[PDB]
Amino acid sequence: SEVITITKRNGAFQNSSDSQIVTPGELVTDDPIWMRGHGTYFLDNMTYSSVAGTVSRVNRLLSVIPLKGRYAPETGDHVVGRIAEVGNKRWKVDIGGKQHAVLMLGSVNLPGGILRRKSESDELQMRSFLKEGDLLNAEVQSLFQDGSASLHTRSLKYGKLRNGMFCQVPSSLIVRAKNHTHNLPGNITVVLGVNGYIWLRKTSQMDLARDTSSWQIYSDENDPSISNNIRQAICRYANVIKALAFCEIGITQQRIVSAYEASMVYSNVGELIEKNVMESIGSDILTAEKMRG
Amino acid sequence: QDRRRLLGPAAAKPMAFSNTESEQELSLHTGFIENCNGSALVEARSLGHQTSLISAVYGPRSIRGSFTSQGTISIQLKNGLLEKYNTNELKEVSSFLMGIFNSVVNLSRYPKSGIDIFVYLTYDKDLTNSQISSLIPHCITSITLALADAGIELVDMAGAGEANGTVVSFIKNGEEIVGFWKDDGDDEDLLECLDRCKEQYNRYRDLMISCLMNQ
Amino acid sequence: RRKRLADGLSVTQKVFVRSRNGGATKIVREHYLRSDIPCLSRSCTKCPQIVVPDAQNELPKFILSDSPLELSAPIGKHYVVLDTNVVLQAIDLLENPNCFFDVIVPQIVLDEVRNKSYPVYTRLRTLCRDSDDHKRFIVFHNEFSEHTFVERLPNETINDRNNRAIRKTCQWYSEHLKPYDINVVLVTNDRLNREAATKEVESNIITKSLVQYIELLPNADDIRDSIPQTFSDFTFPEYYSTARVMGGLKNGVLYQGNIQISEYNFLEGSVSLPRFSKPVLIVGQKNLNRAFNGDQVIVELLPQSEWKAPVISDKQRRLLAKDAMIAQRSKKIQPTAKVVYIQRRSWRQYVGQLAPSSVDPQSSSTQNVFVILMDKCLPKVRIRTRRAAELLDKRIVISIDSWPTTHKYPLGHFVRDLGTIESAQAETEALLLEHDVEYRPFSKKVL
Amino acid sequence: GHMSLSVAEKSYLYDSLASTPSIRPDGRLPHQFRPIEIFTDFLPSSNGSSRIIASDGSECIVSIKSKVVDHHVENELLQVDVDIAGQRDDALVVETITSLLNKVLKSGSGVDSSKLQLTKKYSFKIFVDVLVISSHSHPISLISFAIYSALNSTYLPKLISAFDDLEVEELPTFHDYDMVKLDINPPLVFILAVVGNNMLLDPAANESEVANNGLIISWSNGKITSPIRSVALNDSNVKSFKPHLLKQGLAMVEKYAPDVVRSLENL
Amino acid sequence: MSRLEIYSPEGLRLDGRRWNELRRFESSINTHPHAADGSSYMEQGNNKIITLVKGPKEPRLKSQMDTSKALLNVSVNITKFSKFERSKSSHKNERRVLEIQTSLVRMFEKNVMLNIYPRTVIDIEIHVLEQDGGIMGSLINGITLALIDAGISMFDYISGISVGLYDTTPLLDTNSLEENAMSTVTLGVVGKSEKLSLLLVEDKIPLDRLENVLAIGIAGAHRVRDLMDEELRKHAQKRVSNAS
Amino acid sequence: LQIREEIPSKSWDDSVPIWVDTSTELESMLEDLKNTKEIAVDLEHHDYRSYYGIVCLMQISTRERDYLVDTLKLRENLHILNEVFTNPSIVKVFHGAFMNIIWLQRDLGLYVVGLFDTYHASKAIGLPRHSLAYLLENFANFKTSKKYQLADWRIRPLSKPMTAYARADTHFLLNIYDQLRNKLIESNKLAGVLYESRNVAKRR
RNA sequence: AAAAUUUAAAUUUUUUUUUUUUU
Repeated sequence: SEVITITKRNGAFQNSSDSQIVTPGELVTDDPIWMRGHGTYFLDNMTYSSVAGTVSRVNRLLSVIPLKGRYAPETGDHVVGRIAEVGNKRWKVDIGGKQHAVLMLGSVNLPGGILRRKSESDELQMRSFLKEGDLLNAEVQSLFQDGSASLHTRSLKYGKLRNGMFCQVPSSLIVRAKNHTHNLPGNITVVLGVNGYIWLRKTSQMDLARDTSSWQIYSDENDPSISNNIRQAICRYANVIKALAFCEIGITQQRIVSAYEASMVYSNVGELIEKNVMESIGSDILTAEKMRG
Repeated sequence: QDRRRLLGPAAAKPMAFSNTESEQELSLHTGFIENCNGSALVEARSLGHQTSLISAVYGPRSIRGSFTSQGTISIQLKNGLLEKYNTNELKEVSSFLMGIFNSVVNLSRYPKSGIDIFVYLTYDKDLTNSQISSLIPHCITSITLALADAGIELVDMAGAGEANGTVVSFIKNGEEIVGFWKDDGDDEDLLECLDRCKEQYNRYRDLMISCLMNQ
Repeated sequence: RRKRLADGLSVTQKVFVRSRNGGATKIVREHYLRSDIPCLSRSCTKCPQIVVPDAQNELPKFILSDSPLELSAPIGKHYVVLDTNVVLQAIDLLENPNCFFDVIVPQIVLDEVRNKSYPVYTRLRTLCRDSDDHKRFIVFHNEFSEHTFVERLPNETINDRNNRAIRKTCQWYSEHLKPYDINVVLVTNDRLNREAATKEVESNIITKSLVQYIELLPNADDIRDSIPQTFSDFTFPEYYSTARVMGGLKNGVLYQGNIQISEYNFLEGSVSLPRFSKPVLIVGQKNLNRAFNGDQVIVELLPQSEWKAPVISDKQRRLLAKDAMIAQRSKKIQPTAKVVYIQRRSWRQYVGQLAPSSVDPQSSSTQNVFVILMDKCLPKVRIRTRRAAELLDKRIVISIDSWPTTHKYPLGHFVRDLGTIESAQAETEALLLEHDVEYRPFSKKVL
Repeated sequence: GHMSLSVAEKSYLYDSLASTPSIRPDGRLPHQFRPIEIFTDFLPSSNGSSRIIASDGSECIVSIKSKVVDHHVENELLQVDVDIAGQRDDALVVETITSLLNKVLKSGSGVDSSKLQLTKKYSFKIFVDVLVISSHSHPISLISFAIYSALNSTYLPKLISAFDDLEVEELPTFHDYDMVKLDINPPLVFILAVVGNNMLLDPAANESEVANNGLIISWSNGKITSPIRSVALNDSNVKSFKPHLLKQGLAMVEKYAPDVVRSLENL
Repeated sequence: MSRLEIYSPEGLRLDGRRWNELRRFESSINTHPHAADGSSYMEQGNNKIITLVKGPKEPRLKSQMDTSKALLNVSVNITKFSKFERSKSSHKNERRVLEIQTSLVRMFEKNVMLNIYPRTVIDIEIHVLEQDGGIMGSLINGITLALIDAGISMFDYISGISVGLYDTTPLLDTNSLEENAMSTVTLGVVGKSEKLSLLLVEDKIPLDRLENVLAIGIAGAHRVRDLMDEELRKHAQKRVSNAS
Repeated sequence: LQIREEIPSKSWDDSVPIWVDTSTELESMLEDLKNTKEIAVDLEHHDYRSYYGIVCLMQISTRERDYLVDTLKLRENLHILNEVFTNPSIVKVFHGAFMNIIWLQRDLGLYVVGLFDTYHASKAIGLPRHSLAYLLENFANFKTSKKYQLADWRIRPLSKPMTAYARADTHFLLNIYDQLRNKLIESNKLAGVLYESRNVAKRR
């Protein structure tokens, strides 16, 4: 029973496992036998870090992993792109990383499939299938000489989003597993990108197909039949994402389920925004982490 | 000073002087500027206050920026001869202008095409022995006539009426409001502030359509 | 509040408002305390443990002796810590070679002098560095001192924390000087500051006044005439307030310059103003208003009723000031002025001779004497003094103390005991200084 | 604007918020605002300072410097001056918001310039000086909030001498330590938005994007007052509006306004 | 003629500092996570700076683009409330400021491993809040935070400090009162070395002091990047100890 | 529901916390608290040496006399305190009375009906600092113990300034409930204060 | 004792004059 959090603090600008933690300008060693990789520069012996990060010694390879930086694109990863631009037969699209990915013209699932073969008139319709800012499922193919990489949709499973809502997080808390599409009670589905981009939508039959028409792959349509009981259940999974994000929590699919059932204290869904209560539910799961596994 | 203009020798100064329900009225004219494709002329005179101003159309101009689905409006308010309204005072109105026409213009008819609107606050008498607020509704009327002259797809002859420091813009013969502007006045005078604005709007739109359909 | 650095070192904010040109300009500074503050003396063995070199790589000199003038117990050995006011009253008493050899200058006392007078501030700057074997002056930077620093208390003026910190300054001293039984004597003139130590409020402290200190010297007879200090026919007016003259300067109301008071007419003088051509006379004893010849003053024109032929608003006076320049072009009736404020006294040490009428032969006690000055243009000074039968056929040095309201002739005090009238050596001496000739030998910092 | 969103959302976002049991994307109650942080009194060179933190990380600081002036030779006793990071002086959203708060703080409209009055001849020129680090919103109603605290965090040096300078024309004098707080009743500003038949309070950027139209309502003195402007947020979705919905929002603001105020009127 | 006391014969400054002493020096890391991945806050005395870094990322235009390395933009924001006396006009094209905008670029052309960030943009945002003199070296120390605040590739620490000269005597860490009182020099010092990034002298300097004057600031500058380091490190410990 | 003037607690040297050392003086409170229509409450808990949780201390006070509840074996015997504490006529004045109740609900399941909140109720009317370091400063004229509150009360007997600090904190929240029982009726926020008290004692 | 086995790296232009900060 409120409107806004107004808590006051006046008279101040601000309120005010062991491994090597190294700085730029700092010597690591000068054993010549070590190899020199990322985060490392040198002068013939002098092993010099360049970031705030950790010494990684791999068996003869020394390299420095930082702690802070943008998303690192790697191949085969399941992420979410927001459409930046359209090129000659190219597209530009944000990863969230350093640069845009690229996306070839024939790199996409055609309606009607491969029976639709090539056409030069397709570049006269680039804007037909795709336009700016739109969200999709993309598959990281390979790179360039710099570290900029490209995408594609080699499945029905990859494609342009609908039927829900986007959210975004830091890329760090998303944990790696052999699977990324996840289906949650509430008839809904998270599409966790690796890069920090998160789409929710209602579980489709193709989603249901994972666990037991084709001309709708550039539509702006949704299922017209969307209950509020769908819609309000979206928001409860929505805030608990930011709860774990504010609480710096590695995402487990089960932790979300654990976040969801712990959120069943509060039916007032608007109360899922509180700095303390998100931290409280954040404190709940970490205590609940000290029982199972 | 400014190396681009002739501003005289600096130590001069301009000359100085010291002390020793009513009707509004129009005269509305189009088709008199050959640079443009839409022109409109407005005379106004009311009780101590006589005002004349020019609305100028350039469109559809090309956009060197990028793709858009639809059109884009650009509006300029510039001082004429005597009255000097403040710079930041101007663009606030220009902000308030664009919101209404974004419930007017079929931009979807005009992809990747620009709209240029030049308004010349040319000359005003205020012989009376929120001074910009008294000139708001006449702008919208002056724009609408010029935008009819370029013949652009417009949903409604929308107009604003004024009641004592208050500006309310209508459509559908007043049955909806499209643009709201309020300064100080009374409290809860809104219901009378509906009325006197509405009837001037009921006056003005009839004056407008006379200016075109009879031509 | 305050904060701490990792060197045990304190940091806080001293903040005020600059009132210059009537503006309200808030000025904030950080402030540091240190804990390496030297007590700068001979006998202590721990403040010489903390002394560190400067950028010229020097550890300075700790000069206040173990041996002061020792006095009657419960004085014993003692040092002296001063008031600004006793300095402001008795700056030349400090310059006696015969006495006061060991004085700590507190930093706030140093600042009020720098607040008050610039060339007086030179003299303490002069004396401290030119302290010698005989006489030793230090400056203790007590508000740089951590252990003597205080704050502004709630509901306080700046004057309260001044007296309290000086009291706090003395409080650390004897504590550090308990091990050698050299005491510290706080000298004041303020009766309310001579009230709070009557109950001995916190510190068992040596609160004596000037005379209450002066009455304990072995040789106090020679020096008590260097102590500074009806008599009425009418009442003289006063000088305008600060906001009045600063409010007067910009509007063209008020004027400053220099004045010449005539010898052939003691009660008449003119100024040379920047706006004005002719020397604008000031006529009348009340209109001269107890300033001396040569001083920097602030004048106001007089109305045409007081103009001479050989209102509330300043709206009138400026238009009358235009009429002055008309009357300046007349040279037939020319305006008169009067002073309303004194920009600066041109006072200094002065030498004259006494009146035989002013002295009683049979008396041995204190009495009024007037000094006939060597300056013909400047009037006599009432001097309340004992040894006048001595000094009558002798040359003297005085210094002017003040001008209160009643006194037709000012209060001043005798300073230096010179020598016999028309003796060649003494008449050599004042011929130097009243002609402004430096004569004193080259000091310890010179050689 | 700031963001570029996708069309399939834009339906669903315009769907869910135009629900008749209306649904926010974060699902607050329709009258709620979002959590913030409010800091002041941290620029000790200033007469007052202010520092406010949004939930999306929008960020501003407003400074208070004063100046003594003759209140007869100058009409505007109180000046606002705004800076947005990342933008030119010449831009639109700059100048309108800039020109707005001047109107909001006209010298006798909701401002009690008698409390600013120093003498019969002099008074206090004040400077509302604004630096926005970042925004993702139409930032305005955030910006009033820190200023409200900024005026509630402003001390002024004390008059010493008298105040009638017509005859005697004294130059006014201030004590060097004694400051007094500016007693003032500052106004507040609230951003509104109209979607379908629903009216949300504190539109977030997504909520700000999909709206048909929005409002700005001036709150002062424990009531509604002027300046009041209907205001576009985007320009791809600008629709007109029934006036009773406009009549609806006023008390919809007002019966929740002072609770936000009392939350900040809290010391 | 100054009615005040510059430097005591007793060795002291205005707050009582010695000639070889600093102000209170405070940095912070990740002050604005929601804003950019480079966000750092400086207090060096009352010199208070908000420092912001954006990148490495896509340009606004393909014209402003290279196929070899990064670009570096400097945007300085001097507020009109930065000083005691409020400045009248804005500064956003003031030729005094543009000099520094040039300056920090060439100071930081050579710490950034430019080749390993091509086709991308680095933008460095400055917000000068409270100004206390020593203003030039105040900036650079805020910069060296902000690049590490995102962990951008670099060689080294870079330190900055203005050191002033009253007649014979060096003054580490002057203030603006002392700045208008005497001759000052600022040094842009790199790491632990004796090599310089920035060297700027406005005031008139007798030649003969200058070698000694330059020999002063290094010990200050080495204590600068000293105090930056651990202060980052105690932050750096605070991550993984509570991350893990 | 009827406000009064500001009635502070008793004199600070006029009382020491007479602790309940067994079931005898634990029964001395339930006979004394069953007569007053108002009560001050406080608790202390250590979340270290137990999984189910052991509430390290508790303070229950009338208008004059304050107690120190020994809840080691009486953790299972804190079921008799609700004989006055589950009463509609007697508000139980505590500052943040959740873990003062929930730790008595984790092990003892205690009947909770009708406690008077002092922590978050101070924020709504506008007492700004909800901590017991402020209410002992502003309304009880005391000093707080912050490092000692991190320390536990598992063993008995307790330290006497440590029993003087939290009892001053018990005198704090009671005098943060003294004028809060006064000023609540004025500013039209007292109706939410009972439902928030209803929200704390109901759901578990 | 023969037989043979593997690659693929991005192209052609949108902006507003310089004062002025406490010997």
